Amino acid sequence: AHAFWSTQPVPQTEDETEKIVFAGPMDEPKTVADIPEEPYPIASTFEWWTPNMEAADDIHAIYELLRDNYVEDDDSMFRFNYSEEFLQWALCPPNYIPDWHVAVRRKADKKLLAFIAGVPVTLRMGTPKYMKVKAQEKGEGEEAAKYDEPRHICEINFLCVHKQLREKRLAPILIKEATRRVNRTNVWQAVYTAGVLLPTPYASGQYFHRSLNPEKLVEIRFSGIPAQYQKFQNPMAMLKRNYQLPSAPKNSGLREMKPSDVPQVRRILMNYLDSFDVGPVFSDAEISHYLLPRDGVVFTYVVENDKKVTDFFSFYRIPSTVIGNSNYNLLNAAYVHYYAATSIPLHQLILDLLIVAHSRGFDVCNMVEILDNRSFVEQLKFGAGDGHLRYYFYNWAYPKIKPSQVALVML
Ligand SMILES: CCCCCCCCCCCCCC(=O)SCCNC(=O)CCNC(=O)[C@H](O)C(C)(C)COP(=O)(O)OP(=O)(O)OC[C@H]1O[C@@H](n2cnc3c(N)ncnc32)[C@H](O)[C@@H]1OP(=O)(O)O
Ligand SMILES: CN(CCC#N)c1nc(N(C)C2CCNCC2)nc2ccsc12
Ligand SMILES: CN(CCC#N)c1nc(N(C)C2CCNCC2)nc2ccsc12
Ligand SMILES: [Mg+2]
Repeated sequence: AHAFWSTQPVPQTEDETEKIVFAGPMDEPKTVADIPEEPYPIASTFEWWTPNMEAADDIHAIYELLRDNYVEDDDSMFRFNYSEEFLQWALCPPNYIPDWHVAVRRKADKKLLAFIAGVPVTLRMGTPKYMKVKAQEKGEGEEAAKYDEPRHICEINFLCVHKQLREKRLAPILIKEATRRVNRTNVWQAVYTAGVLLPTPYASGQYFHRSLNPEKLVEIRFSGIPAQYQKFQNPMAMLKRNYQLPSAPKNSGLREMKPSDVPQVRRILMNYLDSFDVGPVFSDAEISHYLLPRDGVVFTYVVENDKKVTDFFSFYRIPSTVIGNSNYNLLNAAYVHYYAATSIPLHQLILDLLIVAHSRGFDVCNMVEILDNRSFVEQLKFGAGDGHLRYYFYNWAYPKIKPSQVALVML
């Protein structure tokens, strides 16, 4: 059933995943010295290429591959259009490894054919709370705690093969080469997400969407109008009214995050993330990189009253090409990022996220049901979509957890 995934150190079935009781590695211990020093073999008409993702022109070359060949829906209505600025932000965080950015080009004329990218992340990925309780009940606490320390691993994203090269077994070669380059730096686990079901997720959540510009969403067929709206004289007017928002934020003291806020935002974020079974650990440098505002890319606001930062939220921008429509070229989506609330309820904090995103010309707000995202769905008028995000580890046995026990946002 899976000619490639059956050869890899991942759980092979749900059932297998149902026997997993402690976090830990799948494969035998290996050293850097055991890992091939030469690149994985590839056909003579192709070559490996390491783009420099801080150099405008190489970022542009990767941006065009993804614009034309990255994820699209099944009806081919929308395709992601991650911006050049977003790609530099996502793939060059503090201490990134340039060698983990891996491309294939056609050797004759250098046509870009494929990409995959890894970045470092410091992840809490030890045995989850409900399984540590089982371990206590059995006298097995030492084995359950073995891998509690946060681990320096690889986050994989942006796997893409050109549409003309589909179904030729190029993605397995990309994945093996990326695994070799990560292993040559003495890293042995990765985390990744996909919409598709592969062997075997440790967590799965539905996507949720909150309409900000419902007339455009309906025009482009992102949205339909629920059937009940047909009992009105003016279904579209009633839909627009339903999703109307304030024109300015409601929380006293909301403002954009600035560099001086980094230590307090780090403290309140890390205290909050600690409560989830799987979640990242960020240094000051990483808080600065992932949360300070960046035009067109990431938007972050703190609540400061009386000179103290008590809450914050962030969102990022991923546009999509609207493939078929004649009225619109782009869908402008805002995605819920990290947040923390200590002074107000989360619904009250996230309402201001929707207000700011709407004021800035976003069409929809998207999120997965990770973190405490379920706690504001109904009041803030999010609805579940048809999509899911499934969370996977490479070379890590892990019990199944609920998506509300995941605190890692994946771009
Ligand atoms: C320690 C360090 C470890 C580092 C590595 C950790 C692992 C990272 C793993 C990657 C995490 C990526 C996270 C993201 O970026 S998820 C986003 C993935 N990108 C897209 O969806 C963009 C549009 N599609 C494409 O570009 C191609 O269809 C891709 C490249 C997806 C497959 O190309 P193609 O369609 O031309 O097929 P093939 O003949 O070459 O290969 C077929 C094999 O590929 C398996 N396949 C299909 N889709 C995925 C998928 N999303 N993740 C993993 N495997 C996938 C499939 O089951 C089959 O294996 P098996 O069923 O036969 O066994
Ligand atoms: C590239 N974009 C646009 C993302 C946004 N905003 C996609 N949008 C949707 N949708 C907008 C769904 C939302 C729920 N209803 C059906 C369309 N589904 C998929 C599935 C694979 S990619 C993709
Ligand atoms: C249904 N999927 C998963 C597709 C894949 N892989 C979606 N993914 C994202 N993303 C931005 C993903 C893209 C892949 N990396 C993680 C985020 N946005 C939306 C918006 C509506 S549906 C949807
Ligand atoms: Mg292929």
